Amino acid sequence: PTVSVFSMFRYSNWLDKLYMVVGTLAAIIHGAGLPLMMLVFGEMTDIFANAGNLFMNLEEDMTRYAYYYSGIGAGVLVAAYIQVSFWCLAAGRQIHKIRKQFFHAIMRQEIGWFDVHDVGELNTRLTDDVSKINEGIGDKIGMFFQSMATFFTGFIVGFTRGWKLTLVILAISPVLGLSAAVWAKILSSFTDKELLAYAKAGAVAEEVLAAIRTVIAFGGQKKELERYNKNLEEAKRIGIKKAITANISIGAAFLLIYASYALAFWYGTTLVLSGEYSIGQVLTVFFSVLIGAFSVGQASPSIEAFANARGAAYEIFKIIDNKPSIDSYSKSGHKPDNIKGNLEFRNVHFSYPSRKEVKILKGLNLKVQSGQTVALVGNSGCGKSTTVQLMQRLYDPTEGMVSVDGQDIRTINVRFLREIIGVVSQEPVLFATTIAENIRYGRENVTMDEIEKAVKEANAYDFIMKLPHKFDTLVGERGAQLSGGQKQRIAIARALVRNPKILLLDEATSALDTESEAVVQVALDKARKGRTTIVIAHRLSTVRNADVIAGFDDGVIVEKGNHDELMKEKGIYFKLVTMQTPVSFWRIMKLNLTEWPYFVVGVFCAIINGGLQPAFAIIFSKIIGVFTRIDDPETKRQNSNLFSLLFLALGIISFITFFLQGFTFGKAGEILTKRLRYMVFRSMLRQDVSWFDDPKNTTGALTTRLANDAAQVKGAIGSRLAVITQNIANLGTGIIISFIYGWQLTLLLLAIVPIIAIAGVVEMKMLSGQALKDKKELEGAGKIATEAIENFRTVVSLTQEQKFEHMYAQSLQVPYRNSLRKAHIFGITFSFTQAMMYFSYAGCFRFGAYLVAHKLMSFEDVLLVFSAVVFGAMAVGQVSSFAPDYAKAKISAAHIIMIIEKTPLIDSYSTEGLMPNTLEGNVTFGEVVFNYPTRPDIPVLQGLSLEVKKGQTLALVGSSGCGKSTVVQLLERFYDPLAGKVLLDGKEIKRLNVQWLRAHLGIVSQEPILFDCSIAENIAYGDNSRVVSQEEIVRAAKEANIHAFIESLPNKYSTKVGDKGTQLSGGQKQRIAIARALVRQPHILLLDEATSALDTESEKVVQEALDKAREGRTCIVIAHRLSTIQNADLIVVFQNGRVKEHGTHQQLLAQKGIYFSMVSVQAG
Amino acid sequence: DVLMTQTPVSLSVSLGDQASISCRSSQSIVHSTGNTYLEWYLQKPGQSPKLLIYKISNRFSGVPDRFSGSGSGTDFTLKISRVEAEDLGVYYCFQASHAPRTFGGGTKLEIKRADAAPTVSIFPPSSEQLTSGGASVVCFLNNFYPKDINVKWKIDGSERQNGVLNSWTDQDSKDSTYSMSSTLTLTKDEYERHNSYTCEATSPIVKSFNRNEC
Amino acid sequence: EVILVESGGGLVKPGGSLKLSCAASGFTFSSYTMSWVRQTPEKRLEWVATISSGGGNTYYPDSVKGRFTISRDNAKNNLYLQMSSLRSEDTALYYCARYYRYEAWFASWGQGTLVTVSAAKTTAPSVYPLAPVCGDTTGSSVTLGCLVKGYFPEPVTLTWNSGSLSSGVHTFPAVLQSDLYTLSSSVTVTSSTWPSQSITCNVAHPASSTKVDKKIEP
Ligand SMILES: CC(C)CCC[C@@H](C)[C@H]1CC[C@H]2[C@@H]3CC=C4C[C@@H](O)CC[C@]4(C)[C@H]3CC[C@]12C
Ligand SMILES: CC(C)CCC[C@@H](C)[C@H]1CC[C@H]2[C@@H]3CC=C4C[C@@H](O)CC[C@]4(C)[C@H]3CC[C@]12C
Ligand SMILES: CC(C)CCC[C@@H](C)[C@H]1CC[C@H]2[C@@H]3CC=C4C[C@@H](O)CC[C@]4(C)[C@H]3CC[C@]12C
Ligand SMILES: CC(C)CCC[C@@H](C)[C@H]1CC[C@H]2[C@@H]3CC=C4C[C@@H](O)CC[C@]4(C)[C@H]3CC[C@]12C
Ligand SMILES: CC(C)CCC[C@@H](C)[C@H]1CC[C@H]2[C@@H]3CC=C4C[C@@H](O)CC[C@]4(C)[C@H]3CC[C@]12C
Ligand SMILES: CC(C)CCC[C@@H](C)[C@H]1CC[C@H]2[C@@H]3CC=C4C[C@@H](O)CC[C@]4(C)[C@H]3CC[C@]12C
Repeated sequence: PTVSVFSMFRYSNWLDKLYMVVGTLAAIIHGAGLPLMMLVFGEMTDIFANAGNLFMNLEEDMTRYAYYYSGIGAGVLVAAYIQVSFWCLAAGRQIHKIRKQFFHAIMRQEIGWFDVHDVGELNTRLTDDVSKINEGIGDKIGMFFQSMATFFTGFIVGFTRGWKLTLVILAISPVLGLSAAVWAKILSSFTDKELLAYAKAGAVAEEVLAAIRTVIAFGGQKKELERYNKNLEEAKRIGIKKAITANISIGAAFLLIYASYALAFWYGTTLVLSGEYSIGQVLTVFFSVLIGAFSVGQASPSIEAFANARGAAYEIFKIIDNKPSIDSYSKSGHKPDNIKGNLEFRNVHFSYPSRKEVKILKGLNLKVQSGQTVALVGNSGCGKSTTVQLMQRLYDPTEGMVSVDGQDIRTINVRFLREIIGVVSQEPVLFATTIAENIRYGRENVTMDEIEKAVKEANAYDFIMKLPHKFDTLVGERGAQLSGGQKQRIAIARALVRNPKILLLDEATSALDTESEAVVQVALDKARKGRTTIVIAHRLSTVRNADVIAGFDDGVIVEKGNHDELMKEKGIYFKLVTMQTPVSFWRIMKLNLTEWPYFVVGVFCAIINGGLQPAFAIIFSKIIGVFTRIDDPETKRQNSNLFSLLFLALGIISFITFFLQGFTFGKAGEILTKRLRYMVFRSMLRQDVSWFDDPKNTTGALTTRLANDAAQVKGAIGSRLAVITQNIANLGTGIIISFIYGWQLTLLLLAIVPIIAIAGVVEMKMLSGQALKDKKELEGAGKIATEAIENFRTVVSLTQEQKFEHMYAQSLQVPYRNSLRKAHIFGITFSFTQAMMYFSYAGCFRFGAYLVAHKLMSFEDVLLVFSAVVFGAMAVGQVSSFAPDYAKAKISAAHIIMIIEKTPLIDSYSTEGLMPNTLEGNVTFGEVVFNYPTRPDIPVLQGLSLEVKKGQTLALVGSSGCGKSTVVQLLERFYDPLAGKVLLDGKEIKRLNVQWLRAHLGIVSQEPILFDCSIAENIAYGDNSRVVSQEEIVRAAKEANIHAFIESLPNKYSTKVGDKGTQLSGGQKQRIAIARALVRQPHILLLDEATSALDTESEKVVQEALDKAREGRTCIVIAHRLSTIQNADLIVVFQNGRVKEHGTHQQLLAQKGIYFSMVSVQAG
Repeated sequence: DVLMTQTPVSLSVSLGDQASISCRSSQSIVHSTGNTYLEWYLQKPGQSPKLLIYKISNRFSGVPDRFSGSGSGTDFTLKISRVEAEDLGVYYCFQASHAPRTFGGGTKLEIKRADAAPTVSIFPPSSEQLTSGGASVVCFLNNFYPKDINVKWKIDGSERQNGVLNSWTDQDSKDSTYSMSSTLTLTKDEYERHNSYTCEATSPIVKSFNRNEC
Repeated sequence: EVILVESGGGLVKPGGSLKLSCAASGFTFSSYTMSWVRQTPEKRLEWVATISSGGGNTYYPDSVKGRFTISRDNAKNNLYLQMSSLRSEDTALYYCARYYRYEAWFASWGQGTLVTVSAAKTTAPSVYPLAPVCGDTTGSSVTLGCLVKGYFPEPVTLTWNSGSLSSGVHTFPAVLQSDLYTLSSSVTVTSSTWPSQSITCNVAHPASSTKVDKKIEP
């Protein structure tokens, strides 16, 4: 649903309510301003028409009416300023309150609620929803009330002057209002139509953009493009249809307006000739009622914007309804004083609310005394991390009761409990500040002496000594600037500065070497005597010196006691220890050069539109002229009929002209967007992996540029030409005709024209909005908001809500003041222009009264000059408001030209190279070194070497991140190494054909990803440029043992799978990845983590096809499960990129090295 | 088309009296707009016509108040109360409502007054005319009333000649009298053949001269 | 004030053509509608033409339509009536007239210019003096005459002493006979005027460029 109206203005103080009341009154005055001017104008032409009697007191009467005009103008100046300022101020203050409350409401939130909610929604929902609320409660409400008052005032003034004419204009007033509203809503910045049309197509893009490396692995660069192109043509067609309808309705509005002119003048002349009404009376009635009925149309976009704001505010109020079930700041919590090391767990059952169907825990009972180093051992999946999280009050347990030193947690304070438990998690995150602040985040008042003692306790001072800015170094995002060991050591320091009572480590020495882990554990025993400690780790070196060792099994703690007790117990831990022992140019036109005819037709119609405002004026003036001259009735009647008929024909010409101009420019614009998007997508696919490595272009640049390139280039060429041509025609010819009829008055008015044009632009731009280009202003605040999400894992040790909230509010302080100032400024400008219109009326007609008094020019001629120039200036401003900006378009087009030129010598579209007819299948690496282009300082390789022969099952064992997938990427022509020599059967890959190597082989990915089609097309993707037989499909499905799961599904080989296979399970998509790779029949086969998520009966049926098909083809398997490693032919072990051991499996098992400690992990 | 007929053609009003002229069309004079366009014009003798009423009841600038126009339907009458001697002349009614515009005609006005006798004076043929073989004797009958009067030429006391030419001025706006001239034209030989030429206004008023040259 | 002076009237043969003009001063010529009206020798007026202020619309009755034409220069302030295919029923006096507000058709009239259409020939007049026999007096006043005779066409101008004598004059209207016109005039002056200072009878016939000043002699 949507919020209530009253809850929208809930955060508004009484001061802001006063602002709203006065702003409403100001808008009502400002709205009643215009029809009164038209009333004065009617009376003024009535005087001018009698001035020449068979000129006396002309200048006097025109002085009187100039005073009237000036007074109305000044009143409107005051009302406009008040109305704008007060509403912008009220909206700004309220939005500041809402941002603060929102950011604070998300802080408490709920444990695991963040995992449920989307990360992108939490960062995006915020800015989008809040900016959408601001627009709805901002000046739009003020303009709505202004329009209402204008409508009522116009109708009242009309009804008072003459009722007969206003009855007819009322009879036609519904259609006028509907037309104005439909015209405006289409014209109300309809960029949402493109995002709606491209919404389907865009999706496909991101799928590709999600996994470019996989799309590189299989031959789908060409196959996806066609799938992208076919999606694109539909949005192209829908857009072309949308442009036809918009222009039809706009032209129909124009026809209706001019038809109302014709009807009003026909009936009004019938009234004037009969003596019922005078001429000025008719002009007053007509223009007042027309303006009112036309402001009813202006009222509508604001109604839509208000509804949209309500819709987006509903969610935010829901967010503040959320309750974490833990009060971080209710000072009603209970705080102990004689805190002593003690842990009590009894009958503890708990499950994750994300997946509540599965029960990990089935009760665990523990009692841990003070100073008792308790280690827990067990394979991954039992919930070591779960107990950790279930220890610092993150979640509450569903069964039992947990206590700490007598009393239970469920009645004491959470924050006081949270500060006293120093915990390091598995993978820590580090705030992107200086390292003095990072290590300061433990507690408030820490001097640099305690800092140094802490870091020296952490033994993380050497790498502090070597780097510059020893306390001022700004660590990069997510610990990317420093190494992992330095990172985990300072994380230990960051925990120790709290001086805790209970210490909880969780995989504290994952990537750490021998001596630093040794000195870390000695420091941990240096500060364990006063505290209770629980340590979780995989290395048994830091475990053997503990107090108590225990073991998880199925969530229940089974084995208890000391080291020797589990030695004589001969359980799983006795099995473990038994086994262990820039440039800017203009080329835009050329991009659209091909579509030369459309523009031509367009240009022509644009000329005619320019000629619609001067021509109007001429006709307009002459009709009034007919009642100024002294003629018999019949002459007045037939001239008036002629000119009214001219109005009708002018409306029809405008209808056809608008239709043609809009149609042709829209057709050319959509064809341009299609061609351009196709070219850019193609070039993105053609680009090298290095181009994808740069983090600017990783997700958002490539996705954004594809939607930003279409919308802009059309504004760069077509809109620019249409608007410049139409304005030049209009203003030029109007000024020329005015020059010829009177030269003094034209110069006088030219002095004032620019103000009227920029006035129209300001008006329309007020309707459109400010676009919120304040990422620079809101930049630090958004950084803080994102880093709170990032460090949400670090929030667990110390919530630090107040610290982040203070940083964020301090960030917001500057935009708030700036925004109040900006609101004042915008009010001043809008008011000045809105008044300058009426001032211009006054001055022009007083100067013209002087002129008529001395017979320098006729009244019809001054009226023609004024009408032409003024109305031309208004139309000029209006037209220049619809055009998009040339600057944005130009910078986009430059980026695009840069994208297309980029060529990383991929050599995928070229045949040239070495093409032998034959091969053997022998690979020889030598002295091969590789450095990532995005990390040029950090080497991950130090010159490995390898020898692979036919059918040689070569295992590659190492730590996580020791150049495992790198050799895959070295083979697959992703990166070409700076140094080294690779001989593929005595044929260097650098001289071969590039696609031939990518054709012969075929691998499985580290993560399985599929495409947005069925599973037949998933497996069919493996083989390209080839007629894919379905017998191979079902044969591969059987060989991968996925046949059963496909034949079990309804619409078996047509079952539509979503993105990345998010419908079916992980093992099944891994198997279908096996099947997809299987149809390649590679002479060289690579497996990377072939059993990451798979059952033990499925691993065998996977490996049987491998074993029967490993013959004849070279096979290279990389995995952590030793099952495929025992049967391998040869085995290579890596350490920081260096080959340490190689040869047969029995040789490495004979000489006990690091591979003996590797294989002997869980066996026995 | 549409014809306009005045009911009286000639009207004789004494000074101080009042009288009315009526102008009846056959078709009703009503424009499409609704206004009715009827105007009354007056032409004094020897003068262009001047506008009197520019719509049935209105009055042009400077028009005296004694003119009063009233018009009902298809019958329209202008009546003057206490008409002065200056206001005599010929009156026309003009109608401009239908596409052919037509005037009425007629409406002569003659102010009644006391009878006057003419100051008669006769003139002898000029030397210049006798030379060319012509002789024309002229008799002016100035400032008399009413219009009806007879002049009789007598040559040598008995010859009542009839080959004369007569012409009437129109009633004079100043004194409401008439004038008229009688010119007896013949040959120089027929004139020389006689001596006495007598002009008699009709107790007639006589004037005469006796010679061919003096 | 409002001054309309029209000119361009002469004698033309039946079926010929002629062009009349009317110059107007004292008002804005381009803001008023202008009409042409015709008066026959039977004292019956008739409407002839009407032109609007811009000159765009032109209205003729169903009696001269297609033969006549009316035009207008607003820059020189001139009104032109072009005539063609004349006839014996066009011999008449033509006025140019102005259009009043409040829907009055003819507010200001011209002086009138005469137009004769026939197959006769121009004939100068014959001015004759007229004085009483031997200058005989009529008491305290004297009446002098003057006689023009046998001219064609009608327009003739007669004054006394270039218009100094204007008080007791009597011009008699012209009588047509045998395709010739005849006109006379009398003036009455005190006895102490005419024998004392001569009186001159000024006569002008523009059709024949004739202009003669005949002194009255005792
Ligand atoms: C939804 C419906 C009720 C719309 C009503 C609009 C009506 C009231 C409008 C539309 C046209 C108008 C009419 C147009 C013409 C005339 C003729 C006039 O001599 C009297 C008023 C009258 C009769 C108007 C009265 C008001 C009127 C009838
Ligand atoms: C969608 C279209 C058909 C709607 C058009 C409705 C309009 C044109 C109708 C509704 C009422 C009508 C008017 C009612 C009364 C009059 C008075 C009459 O003396 C002239 C016509 C006029 C002025 C009519 C013109 C046409 C009119 C204005
Ligand atoms: C709702 C909208 C479309 C209604 C508008 C209808 C208009 C265009 C209609 C209604 C009455 C019509 C007018 C009535 C009479 C004439 C006289 C003719 O010699 C010129 C056209 C003209 C002036 C018509 C033009 C078209 C006209 C003005
Ligand atoms: C830049 C270009 C388009 C300017 C010229 C546009 C034309 C169509 C405009 C400019 C002046 C206008 C003309 C000026 C006045 C008249 C005289 C009138 O009795 C008929 C309409 C007519 C003829 C107008 C028709 C439209 C018109 C010709
Ligand atoms: C977005 C920025 C550039 C504002 C653009 C708004 C437009 C309407 C402004 C900017 C510059 C202005 C022009 C500057 C100079 C002239 C020449 C003058 O003899 C007529 C007005 C005219 C043509 C102005 C019209 C209004 C104008 C075109
Ligand atoms: C935006 C700016 C240009 C507006 C200025 C308007 C000025 C120039 C207008 C407003 C009133 C006008 C004045 C009105 C009366 C007179 C008296 C006359 O004997 C000389 C011209 C003069 C002095 C006019 C000149 C132009 C004028 C002064």
